[PDB]
Amino acid sequence: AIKKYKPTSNGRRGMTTSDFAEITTDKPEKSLLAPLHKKGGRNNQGKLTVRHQGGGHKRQYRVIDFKRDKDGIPGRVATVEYDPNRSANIALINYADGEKRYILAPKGIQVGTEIMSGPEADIKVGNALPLINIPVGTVVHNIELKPGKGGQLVRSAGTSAQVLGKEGKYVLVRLNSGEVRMILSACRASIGQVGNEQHELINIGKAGRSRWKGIRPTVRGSVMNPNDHPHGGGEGRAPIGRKSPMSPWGKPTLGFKTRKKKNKSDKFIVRRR
Amino acid sequence: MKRTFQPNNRKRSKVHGFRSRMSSKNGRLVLARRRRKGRKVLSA
Amino acid sequence: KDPRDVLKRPVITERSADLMTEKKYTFEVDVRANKTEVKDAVESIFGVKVDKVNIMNYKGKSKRVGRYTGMTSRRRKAIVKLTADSKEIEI
RNA sequence: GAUAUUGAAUGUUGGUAAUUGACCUUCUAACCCGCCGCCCUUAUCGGGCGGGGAGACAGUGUCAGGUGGGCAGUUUGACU
RNA sequence: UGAGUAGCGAAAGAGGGGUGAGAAUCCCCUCCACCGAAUGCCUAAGGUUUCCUGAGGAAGGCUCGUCCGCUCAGGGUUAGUCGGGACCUAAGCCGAGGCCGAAAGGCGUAGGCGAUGGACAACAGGUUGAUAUUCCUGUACCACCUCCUCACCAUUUGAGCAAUGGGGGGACGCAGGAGGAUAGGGUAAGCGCGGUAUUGGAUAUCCGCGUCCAAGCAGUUAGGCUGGGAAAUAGGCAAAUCCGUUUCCCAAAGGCUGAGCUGUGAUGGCGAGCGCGAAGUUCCUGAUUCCACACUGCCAAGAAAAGCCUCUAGCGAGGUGAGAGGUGCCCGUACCGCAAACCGACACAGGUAGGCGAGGAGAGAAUCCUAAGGUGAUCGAGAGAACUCUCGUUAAGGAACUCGGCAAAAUGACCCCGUAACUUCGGGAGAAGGGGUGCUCUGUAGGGUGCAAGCCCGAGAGAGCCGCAGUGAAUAGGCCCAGGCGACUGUUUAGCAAAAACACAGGUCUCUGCGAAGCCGUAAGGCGAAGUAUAGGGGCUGACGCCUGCCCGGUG
RNA sequence: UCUACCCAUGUCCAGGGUGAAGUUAAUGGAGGCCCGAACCCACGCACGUUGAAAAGUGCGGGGAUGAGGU
Ligand SMILES: [K+]
Ligand SMILES: [K+]
Ligand SMILES: [K+]
Ligand SMILES: [K+]
Ligand SMILES: [K+]
Ligand SMILES: [K+]
Ligand SMILES: [K+]
Ligand SMILES: [Mg+2]
Ligand SMILES: [Mg+2]
Ligand SMILES: [Mg+2]
Ligand SMILES: [Mg+2]
Ligand SMILES: [Mg+2]
Ligand SMILES: [Mg+2]
Ligand SMILES: [Mg+2]
Ligand SMILES: [Mg+2]
Ligand SMILES: [Mg+2]
Ligand SMILES: [Mg+2]
Ligand SMILES: [Mg+2]
Ligand SMILES: [Mg+2]
Ligand SMILES: [Mg+2]
Ligand SMILES: [Mg+2]
Ligand SMILES: [Mg+2]
Ligand SMILES: [Mg+2]
Ligand SMILES: [Mg+2]
Ligand SMILES: [Mg+2]
Ligand SMILES: [Mg+2]
Ligand SMILES: [Mg+2]
Ligand SMILES: [Mg+2]
Ligand SMILES: [Mg+2]
Ligand SMILES: [Mg+2]
Ligand SMILES: [Mg+2]
Ligand SMILES: [Mg+2]
Ligand SMILES: [Mg+2]
Ligand SMILES: [Mg+2]
Ligand SMILES: [Mg+2]
Ligand SMILES: [Mg+2]
Ligand SMILES: [Mg+2]
Ligand SMILES: [Mg+2]
Ligand SMILES: [Mg+2]
Ligand SMILES: [Mg+2]
Ligand SMILES: [Mg+2]
Ligand SMILES: [Mg+2]
Ligand SMILES: [Mg+2]
Ligand SMILES: [Mg+2]
Ligand SMILES: [Mg+2]
Ligand SMILES: [Mg+2]
Ligand SMILES: [Mg+2]
Ligand SMILES: [Mg+2]
Ligand SMILES: [Mg+2]
Ligand SMILES: [Mg+2]
Ligand SMILES: [Mg+2]
Ligand SMILES: [Mg+2]
Repeated sequence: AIKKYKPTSNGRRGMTTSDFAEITTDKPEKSLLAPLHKKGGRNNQGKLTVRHQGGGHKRQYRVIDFKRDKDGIPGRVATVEYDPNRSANIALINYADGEKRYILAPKGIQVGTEIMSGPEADIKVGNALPLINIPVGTVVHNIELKPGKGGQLVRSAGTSAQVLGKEGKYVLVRLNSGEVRMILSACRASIGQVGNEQHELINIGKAGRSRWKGIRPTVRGSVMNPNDHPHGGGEGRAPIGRKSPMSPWGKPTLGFKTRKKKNKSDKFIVRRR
Repeated sequence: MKRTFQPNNRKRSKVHGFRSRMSSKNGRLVLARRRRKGRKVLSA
Repeated sequence: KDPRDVLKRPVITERSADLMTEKKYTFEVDVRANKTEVKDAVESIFGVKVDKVNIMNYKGKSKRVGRYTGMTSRRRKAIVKLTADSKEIEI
């Protein structure tokens, strides 16, 4: 549920939060953590290549099992946990052999739920099968693009995709965006919608809360100078004053499609979003 | 008022020192020029 | 190395004279010499029993004779305490 | 877009006397893989080997057209 | 030349004595004054001998100079334990092969380097002109070694050692509150030592000063977390008697840790005071420190690696434990360090991380005056004009001033009463507006601490007293009505603009199916993201509320 | 070595007030919350303008648990 704060100050006015009712423990699994330093949107040259990224809270990386490749061994859901590195919650799985792993927490998973990977697994929320084994109409998440690589698509909080049909070697899947696409049938997908569906409703409330999440301010092009941005300059406020709205680097940025026109995956994409 | 020169021997040596100069072609040209001019001090 | 390369010369000061009453002998030593080498050198040369060697480095002093500035040599000074039951060194 | 890297088949439709074109589909063996396993090897680099995916496409070279204040060099008269 | 002109850089000195060729300026003494959450003490960076002693007075010192951070001599820095290295890793940097690139080179794997972090054994007192967890005294601890001593275990299921491997651990945020404790404080009581005053009074509930103590070792403790045992085991690159998991069996124990306290250390040391040396207890108060990120709460979800422990894999004829004897390197250590020694060209009203930071009254690190301790400021002497500056006061009037109440004045603390429009129901609000506030006696009610005397804290009254005035000084909101703009806290033109500009939460459009788009780079390699459409980039708008019409010809 | 932003790792912030959620009027202790030192800033005025200072000083001023300072 979304908790709404009372307006005890102007900062707090309209601010909302997760109640974190799903989260069953505060402490992560020490063995599945890795270090994760901030980059500030700087690349290997030390240069800022993405704007508006920097600062925010320190975070440890939780190693998530996107592959879901322990076929046959049953796994008990031990915890549902906050992960700072992603919108979804994660679930610690205790496998019967004593291996521990994190997965993405699906909607309506519970502590003590048994889960199973592989072609022989049941079609139940938390399980992970090859798409050849998943029946048509099944809501899935954490979809592989290449066999064995790990789930890449449909991982964010509340997101879901649907298996539409099997074309032998490929399976049709409606992705979360609404795009319909051929996925190799050997690729795995996890059963269910991703949990933490309310995430999108959160009203961040104040500037400082965006800063905690590592988002530095966006300055509009219109209030820069001509040497900085195509929209810069003009005496007083100015309209766009150009044929198209423009990016900082002088490309059209409203409607202009940027997917590469010769793309190898074009054949796999059946219906665009 | 905080002025521009804030001395620090580590930073002096790391930025301007002999090993820094020797670590690049252009730094080696600095040393070659200063030797050619006949400087007492080649580097920090 | 030779023992007599380690010990350069005795320090003859009021301080060093006061130390000799306490059975401590001050030497200028080779700048590279560690205090174990100094201990071994004193025992070899003088035939005494060393309790401990304390050692210190002195920087070169800036100096002038007219216009020409320059530095004195850096020095390594060893204060060699002999044991209670030991022969004294003859300076 | 042409052409090189660039191969093999099956169709179909040109043009010359059975060869050579054009295009469609298929193939695998070049090429590619920011996919998996194994080894070099204590290695999220690289390379090798074996799967898988893709495939004569892509990528890259040469040539060509379009777009292109993103950037560059400049011009923007004189009388008064 | 200007000109013997401007200036001589925030500040309290006065006299006596001394030295000397010479003294406002150097030394000594006395009293006075200044700082005292510092102008004290410690210690970074930085400086590099400026430190100490003796001698000096050309220059430097805004004057002088016998003096000095200056000149000349000579001297001074002592470590197994402090800080750094012979330990560990972060960001980043370097980078065998490697990838990429006209050349130069760029990138990057293994592997390293790299503290601002992790780890890690010594304390108290004394001493020099100048060093001191470094020297000395006393009492310790850590690692390693074996000519030795003693005990115990064992020579192929055979002690023991044990990985560069596995596992555990290390290992982490922010806020809040309550405990426990200790520094520190009060001198309350007791104790000790000294004093009894000549200015009216006082063996007085009189005056002054002092009133302790380490690491280590042994014991103990507020407590803190932790559930443990036994089998079996698709996992932990091999193996595991370890870890993980499961199932049974007990729910108090066991672990792991603990500030501090007590004994000892100490037949010692320190100690008012006069080399000698008294008392050296208790009570009260009490942290911003420690127990301890322990607990509780919260979302923004809070390094790594080693030391350490354990496990096997290995290694093994001698081991293990205790004693005794022994070994323990290099670098720094002077001095300045809110400053005349560093950064500002200066002996410059500026800047300079961190630790400690006492008392009275106090909520306090505010404020004023003081303590410990430090200091009197590097031109002076007069005169007391204009004018300028910084202050204080001002008849009557009270914004008439002025672009504008600019400046100044006023308000100011605590307690009690009372408090509007409007509102997003939080606010507005310390709204506004009133009243009280000292001292004495009753003398407290009550509370904390203690076994109790006692010691702190302490309303609310009643009756009195004094002044022009009682938060009698210093320090402590002026307030209200209405309107434009921007919702808000933030941000900005270092050095003429702080704003209505930027940002912002929210809104919307758009791109982006992941080798994503976008971006940096010739490329390799990267950022995006160890993210995956509830995500990421770009444009515009800018809380919230009500809303956001018409036009697709032109341009995109 | 100034400054802009970022990265890793430390550290600093006297005191007082208000009283969100939650819990059972009390309890609780939220906040780019309030008042206010240190610290950071630089709104007004004066002075300074061959300065004590190539941006300061004095008296007032803003922030002061945060989008914080260092
Ligand atoms: K808000
Ligand atoms: K903006
Ligand atoms: K403009
Ligand atoms: K003060
Ligand atoms: K002198
Ligand atoms: K020293
Ligand atoms: K602005
Ligand atoms: Mg952005
Ligand atoms: Mg502008
Ligand atoms: Mg432009
Ligand atoms: Mg424009
Ligand atoms: Mg206009
Ligand atoms: Mg030493
Ligand atoms: Mg142009
Ligand atoms: Mg030209
Ligand atoms: Mg003309
Ligand atoms: Mg004309
Ligand atoms: Mg005259
Ligand atoms: Mg004149
Ligand atoms: Mg005159
Ligand atoms: Mg004058
Ligand atoms: Mg002066
Ligand atoms: Mg005073
Ligand atoms: Mg001196
Ligand atoms: Mg003079
Ligand atoms: Mg150390
Ligand atoms: Mg490199
Ligand atoms: Mg090489
Ligand atoms: Mg360090
Ligand atoms: Mg230590
Ligand atoms: Mg000293
Ligand atoms: Mg010292
Ligand atoms: Mg100064
Ligand atoms: Mg008090
Ligand atoms: Mg005080
Ligand atoms: Mg008047
Ligand atoms: Mg009057
Ligand atoms: Mg008027
Ligand atoms: Mg007028
Ligand atoms: Mg005013
Ligand atoms: Mg504003
Ligand atoms: Mg300005
Ligand atoms: Mg201004
Ligand atoms: Mg690329
Ligand atoms: Mg990446
Ligand atoms: Mg706008
Ligand atoms: Mg419109
Ligand atoms: Mg049209
Ligand atoms: Mg605030
Ligand atoms: Mg400061
Ligand atoms: Mg500023
Ligand atoms: Mg304030």
